[PDB]
Amino acid sequence: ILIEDSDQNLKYLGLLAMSKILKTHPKSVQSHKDLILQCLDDKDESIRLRALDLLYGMVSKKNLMEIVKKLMTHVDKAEGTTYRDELLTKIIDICSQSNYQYITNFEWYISILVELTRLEGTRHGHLIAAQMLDVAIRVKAIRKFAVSQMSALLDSAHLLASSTQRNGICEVLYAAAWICGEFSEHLQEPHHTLEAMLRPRVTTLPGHIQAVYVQNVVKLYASILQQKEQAGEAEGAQAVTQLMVDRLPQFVQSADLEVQERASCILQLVKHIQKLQAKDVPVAEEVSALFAGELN
Amino acid sequence: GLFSSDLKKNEDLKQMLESNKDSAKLDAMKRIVGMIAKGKNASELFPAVVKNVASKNIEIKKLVYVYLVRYAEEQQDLALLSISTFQRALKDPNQLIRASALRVLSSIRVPIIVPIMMLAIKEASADLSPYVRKNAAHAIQKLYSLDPEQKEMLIEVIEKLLKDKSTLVAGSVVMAFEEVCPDRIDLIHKNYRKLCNLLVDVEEWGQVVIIHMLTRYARTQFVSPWPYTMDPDHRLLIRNTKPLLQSRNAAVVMAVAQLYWHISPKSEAGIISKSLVRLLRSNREVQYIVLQNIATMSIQRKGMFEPYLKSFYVRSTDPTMIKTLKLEILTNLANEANISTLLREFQTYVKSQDKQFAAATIQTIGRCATNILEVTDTCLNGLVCLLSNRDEIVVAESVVVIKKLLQMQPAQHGEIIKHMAKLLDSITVPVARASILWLIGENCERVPKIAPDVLRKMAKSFTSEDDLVKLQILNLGAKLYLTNSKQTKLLTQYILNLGKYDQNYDIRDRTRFIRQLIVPNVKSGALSKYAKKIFLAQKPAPLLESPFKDRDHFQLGTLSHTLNIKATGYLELSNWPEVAPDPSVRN
Amino acid sequence: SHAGYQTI
Amino acid sequence: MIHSLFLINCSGDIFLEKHWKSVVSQSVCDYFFEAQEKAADVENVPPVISTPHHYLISIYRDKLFFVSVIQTEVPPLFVIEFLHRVADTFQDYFGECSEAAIKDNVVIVYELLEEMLDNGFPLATESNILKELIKPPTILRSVVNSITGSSNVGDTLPTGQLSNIPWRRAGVKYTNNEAYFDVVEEIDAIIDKSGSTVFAEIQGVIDACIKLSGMPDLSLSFMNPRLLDDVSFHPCIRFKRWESERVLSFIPPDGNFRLISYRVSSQNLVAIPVYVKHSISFKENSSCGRFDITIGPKQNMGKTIEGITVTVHMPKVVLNMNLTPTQGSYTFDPVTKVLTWDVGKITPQKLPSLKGLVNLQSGAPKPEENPSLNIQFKIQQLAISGLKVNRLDMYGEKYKPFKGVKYVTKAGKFQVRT
Amino acid sequence: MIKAILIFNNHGKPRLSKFYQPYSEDTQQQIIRETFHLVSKRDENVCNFLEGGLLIGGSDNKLIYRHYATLYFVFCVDSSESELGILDLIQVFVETLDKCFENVCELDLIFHVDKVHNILAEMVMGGMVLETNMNEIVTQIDAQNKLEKSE
Repeated sequence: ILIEDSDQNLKYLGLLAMSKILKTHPKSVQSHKDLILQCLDDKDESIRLRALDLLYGMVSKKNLMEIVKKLMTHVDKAEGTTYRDELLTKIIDICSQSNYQYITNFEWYISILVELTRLEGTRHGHLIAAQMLDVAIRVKAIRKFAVSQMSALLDSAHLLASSTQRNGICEVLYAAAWICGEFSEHLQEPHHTLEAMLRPRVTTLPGHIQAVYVQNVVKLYASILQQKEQAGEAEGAQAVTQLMVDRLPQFVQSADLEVQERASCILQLVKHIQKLQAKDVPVAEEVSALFAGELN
Repeated sequence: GLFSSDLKKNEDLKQMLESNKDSAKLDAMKRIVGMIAKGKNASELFPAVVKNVASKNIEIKKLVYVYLVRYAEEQQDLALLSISTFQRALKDPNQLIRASALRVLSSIRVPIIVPIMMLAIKEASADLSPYVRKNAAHAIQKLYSLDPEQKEMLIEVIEKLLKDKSTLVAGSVVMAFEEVCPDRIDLIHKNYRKLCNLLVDVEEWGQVVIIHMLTRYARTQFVSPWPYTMDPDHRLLIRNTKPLLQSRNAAVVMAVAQLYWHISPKSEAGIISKSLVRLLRSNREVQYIVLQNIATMSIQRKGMFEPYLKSFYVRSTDPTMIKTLKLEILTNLANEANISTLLREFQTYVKSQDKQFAAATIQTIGRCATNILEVTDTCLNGLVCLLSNRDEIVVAESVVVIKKLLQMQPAQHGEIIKHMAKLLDSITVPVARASILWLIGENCERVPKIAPDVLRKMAKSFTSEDDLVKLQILNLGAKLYLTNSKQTKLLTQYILNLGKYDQNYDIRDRTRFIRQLIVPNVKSGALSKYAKKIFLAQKPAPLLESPFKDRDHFQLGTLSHTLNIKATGYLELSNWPEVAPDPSVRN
Repeated sequence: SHAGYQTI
Repeated sequence: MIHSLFLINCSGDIFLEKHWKSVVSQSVCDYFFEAQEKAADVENVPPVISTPHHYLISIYRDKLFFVSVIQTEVPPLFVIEFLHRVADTFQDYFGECSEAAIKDNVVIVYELLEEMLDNGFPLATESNILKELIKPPTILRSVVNSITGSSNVGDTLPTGQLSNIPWRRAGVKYTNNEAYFDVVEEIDAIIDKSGSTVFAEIQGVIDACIKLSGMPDLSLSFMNPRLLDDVSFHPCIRFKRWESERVLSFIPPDGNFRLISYRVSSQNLVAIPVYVKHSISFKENSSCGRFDITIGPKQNMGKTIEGITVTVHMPKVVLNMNLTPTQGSYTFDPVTKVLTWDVGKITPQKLPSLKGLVNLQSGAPKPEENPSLNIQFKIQQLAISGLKVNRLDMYGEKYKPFKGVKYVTKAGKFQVRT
Repeated sequence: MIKAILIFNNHGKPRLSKFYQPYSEDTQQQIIRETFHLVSKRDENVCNFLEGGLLIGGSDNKLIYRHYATLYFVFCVDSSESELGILDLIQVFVETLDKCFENVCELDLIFHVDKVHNILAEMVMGGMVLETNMNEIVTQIDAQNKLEKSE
């Protein structure tokens, strides 16, 4: 009754009382899920924060899905960079509590994280990247779908690069790139991923993004050279070698120090690979051994 | 209205509006306008206000016009009521009242009133009252903003407008053209000469938009002057705008500057720089945009700002961004003929209280040293002396610039790296620590006797170091292994084990790459045998190019290159034609 | 008001 | 172009809300607030700030922030000058632009903003036409309105708007026919620790307060035109005649008016009026030091220097500071480490100076430099540029107005290194 | 209970200040500026129930505020109190102000702050709400006024 009233003061007071109740008898508090969801449409930010706390205390296996969907709709219709950041942090905490305890449909959760990546200007994009990495590494089963979605993200990098701020949208590229490189075996169309990573737009990315890019790109080159030599496509190996030849000199002039160091050693490695393949050496095994040493 | 409940105040306002007394009407309307001003929701009071939309008391008229303009888009049905009063006002013998009625009738965003508005613009089209004509041009833009589907009719009426000889309508009509149909280069062809001739008479803001529109179509009709004989129409454009350069409206100044920059031949454009620099005397806000645009220019034509070098020196009262942009311009303008004074002023600048300014200045010194090789030795001397400073940020930025300079010149300077190693015990900033580690790696064979000491110190500090510092430690460990494994293999294995359990998976991938590459193994093939070439490869020097090199495709003076983003609604600027089209269309 | 002004 | 204008105080509160095209959510001001927070001072606000669906172009002036909103591509100079002009007009109608001045006169300022900007487009920009479309808020006009029901809003389009000289209303008469001219010059200068001339220039501008009746054609000419270069010219002047005859023949408008501005060529040495002796001690990690400054006239052209003020932004090492002024006023705010001394006037019998001890922070190392010295000064009846008028003829009228001119030199951005 | 009552404009200038817990002068003005910062920046849709300040001796207390036009009405009270009840007491106090000053305004807080203080005293002393019958308190205020007029 008090929440249904228009006086925001007693509204917040009753919400605090309901929070105290939820600490011992949420079994009845759950009945007010729709009401507390509706409470998010008020104007008092502390009231929304209290409602988010009530939702967090209310989540179980049976209700996470629709609660997450409603929070999705709200944060879509929400305004305010700080308020949106608070909403994103809250939903991440809610879904992550007890090692994603209430999540059985992790592909749906990955889809949620994918649509969350579209939250422009979020200051916790690094947290989004961390969630991506955690889910993809831990959930072995859905890794193929994860790789496909993160490849789509790497394709959308041309738009995602409009904001290269620290811990911002760009860290989505970090997570997607690392997962795609380390689970390259699920690549349906790999050379598109190569060329997209070979797009000159990467020169405008933050240095750490460029570093993970070049590292998993040479991992991709190892995988592609392995596929070419196993199939026997020597000419495809030559084409890939020229592709490595004509792209690294772009990267060696990057402003980031470590990025240009690793680009330079990669370029000299590519020169050695060309020299070896000229006399027909299956160098793909040795190159792939540089990455197969770790899986987790 | 008094100190009471807001609801009761709104019903009281209902009473004052409803009263036949004039003064009560004025008081209520003033209170309602004030409520609009503070963002209070007055939408509940629309029906009470709308009744007075025909009052004969003129200030009440203006206030109710304000209210209708404010709240029309919410109460669609209620807002319909004022349209008849507007219709009648459109026929009044007083033309100023007609202009006011036209403004409001355009302004109402009720989708039902589309046809009557269309009729209204068509009727105002030839009102024979030029003030009504200017308001008609604005109303045309209004209608296009409200109804896209009337574009052909709006184009027709605007084509009607352009032929007007009245000086006080041309600018607004051109504004309307830009707003509705930017690509109709066909229409203005006949009007070019009269627009150019009357440019000097048009009002200043209309002048600004007119200058930009002239720029846009000129850069498609005319062919790059930079034997070539200038088209007399092109000469007409240049010479007609030439007088404007001394105008007091700085926007007009920038408009004519842009016109000359993208139109006037390079052997004549040098004049615009004097006006561009005198713009700097104006307010600081104008300084931001003008200075940024001057910087954009500077990375092509170094001569155009050469004679005015001193005018850009940094002055302590300037804000941070003013100092930054001024420093970038001063960077671009440098050459051998003046580098001594410039370095002296840089040296004074370095000691500034604005630490960010000091860092930027140090970066500028590095860039200019890379530009003019004949001064690099003194640059290194001064920069190394700057290491003597006690500030952490200062010494760190000097670290970065020193490493860049060594990248430029890998000569015999092991004394520098020894000094850097001694500084390591004091250096805190992650990038600087990783930097001096990398520098040690690049010349470890020149000082092998200290390398294991720093190596073991960093191995002890590894878990607390930065991920960039950790990656540099990994590279140092790889190089030191490949050089002196017999002394360093235990520490290298320690670092490898440390990285093996590091949470950073990028660090883990680098660690596994390094371990597989340098550690002999079962598959230690040819590539592993090239590791000594791999980690000791010679690397090219960095290119410290100005960020303004990327503003060439954005037009100077538009919002886009100020934001370095293709701002919405911007129009891409055409390359010069191979051959000019039929000159007759300009006749 | 006229005070302080040099004649011209 | 311009969609709406938000008038926001340095406090962080939003006072005057306006809209011209569509209701822009007030949430858009949150981005301005965040950008202000990131910067180190109110003065450090960008003029171009990007948001997901709006652009904000800002002006800073007189402790008030003017943020507008744009959704299409518009030349930044256009918006920045329109905003500076609304600020200028606020100054003209209310002495100055302050949150008090705004909030005390909400209705008139909203009417003004409505008249000036139409659908984001310029409608009325000239001062005199705006003076007649809406009257200034004169208290006698207010009581007259209350008495007779008279209005502050006009009902006839002023004839000057349709005249070939849109900058002045026609048919203006005054019994006291007179006109004043003001040539003000500023000495931009940088002075090193050695007292040498780093870079200096003179910025000169002509102001004209005109109280002529009728349709006069005033002519302004100078004894030494060759000293004038890169001269600015208001629309009121006939540029062709200046290029040919080197004469300022024009029709000035009513009221206060800035006529032309100019700079002095670097070919002639700028006469620096004031010199300084200066000394400050900073012993490393010492709790106290000494300060010594002595203001001196170097080239006064035989004229007195008055209205002198010296401001220094002391470094963080300074805690307090023990000095005695030879004149004027000594003020020091320890919170902002700002050293302000009112010098006032210089007497040749004794040169004013300021000296004493500085109460520094114990254990704090000496700053790497001494903060530079800025000094304000004014000279009356003297133009350092040596510009002089030739004549002031009038044509088209029959009266002989009171004619006079002044020459006042006020210090420009005069900063002294140390 | 009630620690202090502060009435101030939108620029922080005081309009009525009464303290009940001991505090030095400088502490009082510091608390005043603290409350001005903690309240005046709040939006009109922000809950009136704010936590207490630190200079008052602990954030456990509460700052109950209501504002209108340019006037802010804050009552510094401790933790164990009825924020809603405090708000009702504020409302009835304003109604009493209306009853006694015939539509009280800022001008009364400026020139008649003595009688406003008298009304507040008849309302509350030393953190103790004396009266909640508004008719009864206005009867007392009129009785004191009659005594003053008589002699």
